[PDB]
Amino acid sequence: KRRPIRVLSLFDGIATGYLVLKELGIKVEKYIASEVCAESIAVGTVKHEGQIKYVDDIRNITKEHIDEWGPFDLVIGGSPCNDLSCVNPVRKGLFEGTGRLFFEFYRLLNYSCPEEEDDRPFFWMFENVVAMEVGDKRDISRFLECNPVMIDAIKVSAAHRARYFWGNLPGMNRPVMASKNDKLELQDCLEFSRTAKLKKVQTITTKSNSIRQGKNQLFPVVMNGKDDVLWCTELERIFGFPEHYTDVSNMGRGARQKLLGRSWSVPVIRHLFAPLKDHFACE
Amino acid sequence: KRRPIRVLSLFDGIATGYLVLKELGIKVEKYIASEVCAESIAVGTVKHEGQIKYVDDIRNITKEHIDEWGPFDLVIGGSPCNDLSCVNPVRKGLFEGTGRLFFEFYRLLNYSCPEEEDDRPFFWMFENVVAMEVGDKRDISRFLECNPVMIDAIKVSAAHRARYFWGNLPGMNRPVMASKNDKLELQDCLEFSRTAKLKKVQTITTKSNSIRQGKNQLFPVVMNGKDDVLWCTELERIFGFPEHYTDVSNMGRGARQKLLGRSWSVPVIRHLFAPLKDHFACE
Amino acid sequence: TVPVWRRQPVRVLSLFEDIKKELTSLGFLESGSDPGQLKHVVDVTDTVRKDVEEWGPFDLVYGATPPLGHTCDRPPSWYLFQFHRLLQYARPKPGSPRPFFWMFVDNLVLNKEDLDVASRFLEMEPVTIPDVHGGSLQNAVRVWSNIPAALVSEEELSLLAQNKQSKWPTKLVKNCFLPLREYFKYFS
Amino acid sequence: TVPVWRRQPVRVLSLFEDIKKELTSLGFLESGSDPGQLKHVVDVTDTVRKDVEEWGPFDLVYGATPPLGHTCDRPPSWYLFQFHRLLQYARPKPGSPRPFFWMFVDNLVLNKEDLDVASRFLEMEPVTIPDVHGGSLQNAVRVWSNIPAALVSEEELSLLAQNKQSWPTKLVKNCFLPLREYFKYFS
DNA sequence: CATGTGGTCTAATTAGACCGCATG
DNA sequence: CATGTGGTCTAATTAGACCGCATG
Ligand SMILES: Nc1ncnc2c1ncn2[C@@H]1O[C@H](CSCC[C@H](N)C(=O)O)[C@@H](O)[C@H]1O
Ligand SMILES: Nc1ncnc2c1ncn2[C@@H]1O[C@H](CSCC[C@H](N)C(=O)O)[C@@H](O)[C@H]1O
Repeated sequence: KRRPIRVLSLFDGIATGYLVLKELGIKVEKYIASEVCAESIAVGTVKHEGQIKYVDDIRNITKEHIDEWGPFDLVIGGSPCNDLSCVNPVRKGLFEGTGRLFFEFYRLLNYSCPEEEDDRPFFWMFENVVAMEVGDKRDISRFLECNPVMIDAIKVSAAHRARYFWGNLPGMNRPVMASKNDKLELQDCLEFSRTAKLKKVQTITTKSNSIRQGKNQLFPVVMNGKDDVLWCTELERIFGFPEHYTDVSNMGRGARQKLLGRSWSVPVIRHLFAPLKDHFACE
Repeated sequence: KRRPIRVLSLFDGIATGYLVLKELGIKVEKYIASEVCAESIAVGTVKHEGQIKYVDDIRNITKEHIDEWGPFDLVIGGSPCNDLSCVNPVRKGLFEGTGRLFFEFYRLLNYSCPEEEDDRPFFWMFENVVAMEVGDKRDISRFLECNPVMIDAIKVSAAHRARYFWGNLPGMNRPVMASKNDKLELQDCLEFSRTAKLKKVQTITTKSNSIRQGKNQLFPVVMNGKDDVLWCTELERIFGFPEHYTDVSNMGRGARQKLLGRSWSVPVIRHLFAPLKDHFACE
Repeated sequence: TVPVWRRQPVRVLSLFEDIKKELTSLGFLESGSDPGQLKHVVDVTDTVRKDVEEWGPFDLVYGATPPLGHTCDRPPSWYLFQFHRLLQYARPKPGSPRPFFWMFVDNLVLNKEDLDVASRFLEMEPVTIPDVHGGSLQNAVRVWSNIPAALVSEEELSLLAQNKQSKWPTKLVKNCFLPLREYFKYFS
Repeated sequence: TVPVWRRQPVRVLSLFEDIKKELTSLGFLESGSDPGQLKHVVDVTDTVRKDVEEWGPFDLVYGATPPLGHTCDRPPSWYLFQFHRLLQYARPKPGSPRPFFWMFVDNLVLNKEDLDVASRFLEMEPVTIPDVHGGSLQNAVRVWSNIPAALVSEEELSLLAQNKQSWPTKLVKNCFLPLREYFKYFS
C-alpha cells in the first residue's frame, strides 16, 4: 500500500524537516540534506542518531547525483536570506551573493521533478522571509512558477515570524488552527521563577538586538525583580523545538541563537507537512 | 516512625545533595543552601522547582539564624579548595584566602550540633581534595575531630576524582561499588558518532586544560576523524548529573565547565547518602 | 536528416540581443515577413511559461550577455538565469522529439564564479572564439550551445577584458549558426 | 559570689603567651608550686580534646596574639582559630555548672577582616584598652572575654600600628582583677 | 616521576552599540 | 511610523599558553 517517504532537504540547518516528519509518524526511507555549518550537521547527526545523509555544498551536486541518490518524493528548502532581507543595508539581492543560492534549489528541483509521463506523487516547499523587496519575491515566484502563502508563527507560537512559503503541498492555504500542545504565550515557554513581561514577542533573528523588544528595546523577562533576556531553552520552546535540542558541540548562546534564528517554526512546518500522512506510510 | 530529613548545605553549588536525596527517595522537609554564585543558584532553583531555600554568604549566618532555621538533621559542606589544592602555586593555605571558609563550616556545625540530652540523630559531611598540603589535611581533621575517608570516583564513573570526606554517616568506610547505571567507561558518556580515545579520564577541574589528558596534552575524543574536547552534556554524564542539568542562565561552555569542575561526583554521594534511608522517611 | 524541400523556415526566440539583422544575412529569415519567425523580448522579468507557449513553438533559443560597458540595472548573472528559465519554458516535450537548439554567448562580462554557474546551469564548458588581426587578438566571446559547430590563454583574455573597458562581436558567432542550414530551409 | 574560705586556687590554661609572673604577681597562683596549676602550650597544632580534658578541668583559658615581633611562622588568624578550637574543648559540661571564664587579647596584629572573623567566632565586640602617657597613646590592645570588667578612634590605632612596626600585659591585668570574687587570693 | 575542585597574561573571540530603508 | 532568518566596529570578555611544586 503506502510507502515510506524519500526526502531531499536543502539548506537543512538543524533538520527541522526530519523532526516534523518523525513527530508526525510518517516513515522516512531517505533524508538527504545539504548543509555546510558543522554545528548544524552535529545537531542533525546527534539528535536523529545518524539517520540523515549529508551531501555538503549545494553548488557541487549534479544531475547525476540527483538521479543516483534519487528518486525523491519530497524536496524541502530555505535559502540564505542575508542579501534578501531588508534589515541588511548592504544586501545584494537575489542575483548577487547569498540570494544566488536560491537558483541552486531551483536547479535541483526541476532535476528531481518527475517527467510529464510519470504520475508519481512529488512534493516540494521553499521558504524565505517576507521582509524582502518585492522584486526578489516576484522573481522567486517566476522561477518557481508559484505564488507564495504567507504564514506568521504567532498563531501557533509565542513569537512573530512572517514567512513566505512556495510549494505544492496539500492545503498550503488551508486555515491555520492551534493545537493543544502549542505554547501560545511567552509564559508557557519560560522556566521556573521567570515571568514574561509580554504575551507575544517579535521575530527572533540571529542577533541579540532581536531579543530586546520594542522601539525602546525592552527586556522580555523578569526574574527575582531583575530584567533578563531569554534563555536558549526558552528560545527552543518558542520555536517549537524539543528542549535541549541545540545542546551540542559546546555551543554558547551566540551559536545557538544563530542556528535557531535561521530556522523554521516547528508548529508551522508541522501544519504544512500534516497532509503528507495520507500519501505516505505512517509508523 | 521515620520523619522527613532537614538539611543545611553550606557551599551548595549545583545543589548535588538535594539531587542525591531525592534520587534515593528520601522525603526532604527543609533544605537550606548557602551559595553566592548566581548561576549555581539558578541551576538549583530551576532544576529542583524552587524547593530549596538560599541564605547567601555563610559568614553572615549567625547562631540565631541556626536556631530559627533549625533544628537540622543533616549538615553538608564543601569549602573552596583554590587555596588548599596543590595545583595552585599561589595557594594561601587553610588559614588564609578561601581556606578560612572551612572554619565557617566548623562554626555553623557547632551551632547545629544537638545538646547531649538530644538523642536525635545528627549527621554531617565535609568534602575536600586529596591534593592538599598535609598540614591543611591535619588541621581540618583536628578541627573536625575525625579522620577522613578517601574516595576516588573512578570506581563508579569514567574520570578520576580523589576526594577526602569527613563525617559520621553510617558506613563511610564500606567498599564502594558501581550500580548498573554507573557509566564506568568514557565511551558510555559520549554522544552519537563520537568515540573515546581513553577508557578513563583525568581529574576534571574548572580550567580547560584539565580536558587535555596526558603530559602530551592529548585530546580524549575523536569524531569524524578529528580530535575534539568533551561536550558539556558528556561532562554532566561523567559526573553523574542528569543530562542538561546545567543548561540554565544562558551559560556558555566555560561557565558550565567551571560549575561542574567545582561540584561533587553524583554516584559517590549516592553511595555516601544511601544509609540515610534507614533512619528517614522514604517516598 | 531532413531533405531540402521539406526544410521549414526556422522559428527562433532572441532573448537579449537581436540577431534578425544577422540571421537574415545567412538566409534563415526572409527580409520581409510580417509573421516574424523571430520573437525578441528584452525585459523578461514579467514573462510566464504560458507566454512562451502562446508565442508559438521555437526551434532555436538565443541569449547573450550585454556587451562590455552596455550594462543597465542588471548584473551579468541575471541574463544567464533568465535565459535558463525561458529555455526550460520553450524546450519541447520529450515525448514529441523535434530538432531543437539553443545558444548563450558572453562577451567577457561574466567572471570566474559566473562562468562556473553558467557551465553548471547549461551543463557544458564554453568555447572561446577569438578575433585575431595582425597577429593580435582584438575581441573574443564564450559560447554555450548544443549545435555541433586558434588557441589563446586565459591571461590574454583577462588583460583584453581589463583594457577593453574603454562592440557586439556577432561576426565570430555567425559561423556557429551555419550547421543549422541542414535542418532548416535556406533563403536566397 | 562564693565565701572566701571556700574559694579555691584557679586552674588556668595559658595559650600562646604565659600569664604566669603576672597572675602570680596578682595573687591567683602561689609562686612555689612546681605544678603551678597552670598549663602552657605554645604549639597547639597536635592537641586533641582528650589532651585538654586530661590536663585537668580549667576555670580560665587565656590566649594572646604575639606582638608586632611575632613568631611569624603562623598567620595572625591561626592563633584565633586555635584558641577557639581549644576553648571549645576546655568548656565544662552543661550539667556541671561552674564559674568558667575565657579571654583573648589582640596586640593590633589582626586586620579588620580578621577582626570581624574574631568578633564572629567569639560572639562579641572587643574593648580597646589604651596606654596614655603625656596625653599621647603609646600602646594599646583589644580584648574579648566573658569577665564582667578613655576613648580612641581607629585612625590613631591605625597610624600607631603603622609606625610601631619598627607586650602590654599591664593593660590587661585589670581585666583579670574581677576574678578575685571567685578564686583564692594568695598573699 | 606524573599529577592536580589554579592563577596570570595575552591573543583571540564574541557581543553590544550603531546604522538602514522598503512595505504595509 | 514600526519593523526586520544583518553587517561593522570595537570594548569587554573569554580562552589557550605558561607556570607550578608537594606527595604517593
Ligand atoms: N552553499 C551551500 N550549500 C549548502 N548549504 C548551504 C550553503 N550556503 C549556506 N547553506 C546553509 O543554508 C542554511 C540556510 S538557513 C535555513 C535553515 C532551515 N530553514 C532550518 O529550518 O534550519 C544555513 O544553515 C547555511 O549553513
Ligand atoms: N562565602 C561564601 N558563602 C557561601 N558559599 C560560598 C562562599 N564562597 C564561595 N562559596 C561557594 O562555595 C562553593 C564551593 S565548590 C563546592 C560545590 C559543592 N560542594 C557541589 O558539590 O556543588 C562554590 O560554588 C562557591 O560559589
